[PDB]
Amino acid sequence: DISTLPRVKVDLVKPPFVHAHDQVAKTGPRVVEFTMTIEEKKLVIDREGTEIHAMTFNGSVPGPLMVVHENDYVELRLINPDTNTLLHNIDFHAATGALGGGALTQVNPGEETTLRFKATKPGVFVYHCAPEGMVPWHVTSGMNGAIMVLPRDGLKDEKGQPLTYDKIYYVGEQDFYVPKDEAGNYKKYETPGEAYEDAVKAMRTLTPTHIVFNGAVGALTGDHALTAAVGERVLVVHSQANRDTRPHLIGGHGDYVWATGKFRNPPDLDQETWLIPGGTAGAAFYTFRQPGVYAYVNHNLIEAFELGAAGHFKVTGEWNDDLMTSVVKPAS
Amino acid sequence: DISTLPRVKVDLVKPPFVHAHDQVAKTGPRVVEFTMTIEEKKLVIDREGTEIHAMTFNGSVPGPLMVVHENDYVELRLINPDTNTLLHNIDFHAATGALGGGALTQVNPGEETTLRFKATKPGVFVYHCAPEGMVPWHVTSGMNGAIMVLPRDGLKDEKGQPLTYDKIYYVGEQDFYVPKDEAGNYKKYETPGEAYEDAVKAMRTLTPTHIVFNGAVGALTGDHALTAAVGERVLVVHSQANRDTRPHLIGGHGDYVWATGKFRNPPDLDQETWLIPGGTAGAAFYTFRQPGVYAYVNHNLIEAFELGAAGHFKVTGEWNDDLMTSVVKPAS
Amino acid sequence: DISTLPRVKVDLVKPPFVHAHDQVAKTGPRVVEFTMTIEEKKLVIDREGTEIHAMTFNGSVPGPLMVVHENDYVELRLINPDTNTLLHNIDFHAATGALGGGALTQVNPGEETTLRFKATKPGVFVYHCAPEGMVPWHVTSGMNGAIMVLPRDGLKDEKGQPLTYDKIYYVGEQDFYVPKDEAGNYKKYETPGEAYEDAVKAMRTLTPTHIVFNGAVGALTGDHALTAAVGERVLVVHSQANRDTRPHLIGGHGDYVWATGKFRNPPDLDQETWLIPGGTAGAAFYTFRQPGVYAYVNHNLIEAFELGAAGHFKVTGEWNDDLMTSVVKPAS
Ligand SMILES: O=N[O-]
Ligand SMILES: O=N[O-]
Ligand SMILES: O=N[O-]
Ligand SMILES: O=N[O-]
Ligand SMILES: O=N[O-]
Ligand SMILES: O=N[O-]
Ligand SMILES: O=N[O-]
Ligand SMILES: O=N[O-]
Ligand SMILES: O=N[O-]
Ligand SMILES: O=N[O-]
Ligand SMILES: O=N[O-]
Ligand SMILES: O=N[O-]
Ligand SMILES: O=N[O-]
Ligand SMILES: O=N[O-]
Ligand SMILES: O=N[O-]
Ligand SMILES: [Cu+2]
Ligand SMILES: [Cu+2]
Ligand SMILES: [Cu+2]
Ligand SMILES: [Cu+2]
Ligand SMILES: [Cu+2]
Ligand SMILES: [Cu+2]
Repeated sequence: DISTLPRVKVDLVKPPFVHAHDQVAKTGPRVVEFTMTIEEKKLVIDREGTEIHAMTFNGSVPGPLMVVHENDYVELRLINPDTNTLLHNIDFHAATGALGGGALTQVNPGEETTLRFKATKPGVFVYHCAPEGMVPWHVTSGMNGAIMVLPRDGLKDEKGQPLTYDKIYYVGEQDFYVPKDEAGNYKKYETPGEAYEDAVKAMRTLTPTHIVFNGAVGALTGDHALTAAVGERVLVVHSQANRDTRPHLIGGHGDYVWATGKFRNPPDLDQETWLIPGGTAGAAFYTFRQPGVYAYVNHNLIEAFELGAAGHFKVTGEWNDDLMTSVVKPAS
Repeated sequence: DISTLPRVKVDLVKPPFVHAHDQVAKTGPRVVEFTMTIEEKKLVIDREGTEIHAMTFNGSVPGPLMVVHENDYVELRLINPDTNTLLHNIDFHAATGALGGGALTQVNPGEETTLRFKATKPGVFVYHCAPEGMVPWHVTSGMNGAIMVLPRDGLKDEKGQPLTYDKIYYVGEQDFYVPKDEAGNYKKYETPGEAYEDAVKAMRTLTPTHIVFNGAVGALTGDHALTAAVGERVLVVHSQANRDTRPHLIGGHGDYVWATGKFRNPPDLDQETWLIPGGTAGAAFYTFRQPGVYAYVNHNLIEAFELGAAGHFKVTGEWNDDLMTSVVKPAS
Repeated sequence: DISTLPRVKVDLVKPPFVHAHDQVAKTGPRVVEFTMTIEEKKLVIDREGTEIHAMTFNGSVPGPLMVVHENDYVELRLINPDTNTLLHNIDFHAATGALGGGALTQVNPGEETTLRFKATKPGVFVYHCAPEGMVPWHVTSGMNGAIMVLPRDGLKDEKGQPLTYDKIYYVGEQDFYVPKDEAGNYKKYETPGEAYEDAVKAMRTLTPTHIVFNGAVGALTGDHALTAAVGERVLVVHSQANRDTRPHLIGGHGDYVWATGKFRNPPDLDQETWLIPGGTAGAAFYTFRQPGVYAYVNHNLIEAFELGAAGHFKVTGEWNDDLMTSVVKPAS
């Protein structure tokens, strides 16, 4: 009887940050209430000023990370305001039935809907838009995110002992297929609808024009670099709704990795690079041991350094010469 | 001494169906006899009427699934009738030695051969044609299938308890590279031999023109949708002989997945999406919990919804509102 | 106190061979000293005589495999002689901090540097060049290799029992992106610097022109085929610094596979084909059971047989008819 369960309302935050939550559940099962508003907006995705018509959940690419516990109910109010132009919906890979909820959430502009589902399996999972006949166009326009379903007793290592993270970040990786004219210049449209047949032809090449973290080339750099301190335990959730990716922390490792994101499985240890298949979310746990700048990339290095799939951590603290040292600095 | 072993003759059925077999072996080791006839035929692969010259085992793409138990002998009579034009052979990834049998099975039109091999390792494995100098052309013309080698005591979960399936389907996923003229229209040839140098150039782009389940866009839909009932336990075997794939059941999960198909390993649990590397067969076990239409796709959504890698399940039974429900239907 | 530790100097050998080492450590922790010299050279990569300007560690593509034990220190003297034209450095995925050492090893021509790092995690790992702003160009010009960090008590199976290899080979797989003119012919340049903007445009297609083992089409064939004997236990280390690969031994299996290369994890058993994500090294252990020629390929068969990712083993010994036999040889 759901009506006897506590209801909690959560306000979502913008990626790469994650809304406040408890790792080990401090209550019994709850109905966890989220609201998301769909926003179609123009987005500048690179340093050259290339613009697309992005389709978003809550104004960001990716959509925000939702965090619940195993056997909570998720109740999502989904709003499509009348300033949008397209029909949208939502499919949760965490959920069971009705095309992940996609069959029950089709909202024209000016409509809203409320879906509830039980979070029966622990893990990180992708959610994304999936309207009949226009699935890849919506997804590769940025209409995807993830949800983390924590076990009620939090995360465990390969021997079943607790793993507690100090910080958590969400990296959404987006493949874009910007249409190009004959000479290779990117095209521009006034509405999303205008772009449709060009977008399909661009997708059909299977060759993205941009691959980015958090919606743009250089989004996780400079003043927007991820931060940590030496000795901190950091969980990085990474999703790709459409295309394989192979994350790698330059200068570090994935101490404990759930590459396909499902926490009833033991983690893989000591990973250099791991594969997150398209349509999956994964999670990697690392404890920082050295200060400095680290780069977090897709380790297809062309995708990283030419197409944009690279961000930075800035880590503060004490240098440990036992782990690495320059014996003779570069010299003639 | 093989001559003292029982011999059983099996008649194969067309994918996605699988020939009758026992999960737990009810006899000791046997010689299991199969016959396959090679058929080169014209195949229409999409709704536009694009035709290729397909090269098949037993008239289908994929070839039929063969099922034996660990430490059975497989004896295959392979027939290349004189109505075909090409030399063919067979390589079993389940087998040991002679290029998986490819070195011993080279048959010109008008020839036949009988190979025997011992099935020493449990798992699902790919088989495919592999003639010297023309390997990828034969494979990507549809000349591949799979064989399942069950452990003698059937399948086990991660804790070694029995997993029994009620139904089993075989999904063969095929990447085609149809040659194109200057403007982008698909070419047509009278014989397979005519297409050869154009086929190579098309393969070299590494970009398929079509990716399909069971030989055509829409083959596993409509009256050809896969069926199940709520409460049924379904094993889906999925092979890709040449290119990576990332299957996903929309609205469900892979409860127990052997993504690289080898049953001495524990399954991965609770998968949303899994990676089957090209040249591999994998297997996923799911118990249906909700009725309705489900889509089974490659979760590169362009490959699924534009290039054709999508099929349907139709599941009958009772709706469970506790798992999912529409709280407020779409409305203004 | 490092100054009290034994120092051992190792001379590296050319791939696919590996320098002499002990599987089970016969001493305590040591400082293991390696020297590598950077060589920029012209390389002929295919049977047509296509030439590139390769950037190498120690004159080979890949760079040599380095072998140490867990909790050894690696001290690398890296030399960039004044006959080279570019700035280079080295990033070890085995190491912790400073961008894997890349931040501390930037050497102009005429310079050298000595880096030391502690090998804290057991596994095979990629190393590669990674100069600021030119990372993928250096890597896809062949400037990568691997390092194996053995556990102090050698390798273990899934039940923790010793696995001892009789032989070890290193296969480095290289994706090249040779620029092409309008008609599709490969271009030629006098210096590496000349090629730069054409190289970027070629990389951006995400479509390699060649994928090769040990630096050239056909490098691991003929008199350069890998050898073994029936009954021998062979470890094959396989690295790909930039792009996914799916190795497969035609006629055999991966008995024990660490597909992502990290030895604290149990191996996957009985693999037909496995996925090594780009930016990773993996390792596969096989015991040969049949004599003959075997092909070791990337099982995207186009990448193998058209683009060049294929080599051979030649195995000597006795044929076992129980495992495979031709019952009726090909005949009318
Ligand atoms: O500004 N809407 O794409
Ligand atoms: O956007 N209508 O609630
Ligand atoms: O699905 N492409 O990695
Ligand atoms: O191929 N996926 O980056
Ligand atoms: O999907 N297990 O990480
Ligand atoms: O009809 N034979 O391709
Ligand atoms: O096709 N000859 O048996
Ligand atoms: O081998 N291509 O996924
Ligand atoms: O890249 N394989 O779909
Ligand atoms: O290959 N083991 O699923
Ligand atoms: O010959 N140096 O590229
Ligand atoms: O190349 N200078 O040591
Ligand atoms: O990163 N390409 O497999
Ligand atoms: O897609 N990697 O071969
Ligand atoms: O990464 N473990 O094979
Ligand atoms: Cu949408
Ligand atoms: Cu999906
Ligand atoms: Cu054939
Ligand atoms: Cu094969
Ligand atoms: Cu370099
Ligand atoms: Cu790297």
